[PDB]
Amino acid sequence: HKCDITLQEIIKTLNSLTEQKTLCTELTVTDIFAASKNTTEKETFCRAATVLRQFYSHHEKDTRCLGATAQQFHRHKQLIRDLKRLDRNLWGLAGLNSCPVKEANQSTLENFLERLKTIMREKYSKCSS
Repeated sequence: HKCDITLQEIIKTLNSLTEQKTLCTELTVTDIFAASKNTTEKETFCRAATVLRQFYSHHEKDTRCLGATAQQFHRHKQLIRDLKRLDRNLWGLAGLNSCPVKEANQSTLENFLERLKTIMREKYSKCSS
């Protein structure tokens, strides 16, 4: 369960997300990693899934993000698709929706995704020989 291939699905998606630059990866999300984190693994997954759902919900049709060129629009649609895929996997791992996020600090989506990737790679490392 805790070392399920979902971890690989999450890292794969994060790898695509962080290789991605778009108009809006500099817009912010609540920094769940600014905590003196006193949180189970499941609550951290819930936390990350919550802020990302807020992000894609709010920015899927945002004029700063949608793009002028074909390439920009394609990259925006890919970003939203990947955030939904990441989120779907995170909720699967969380096993809950009740996890208030209290942090004041905001980070760019870019920085938040990089930190999440580091955390996920560490979990994978701890699962593997």
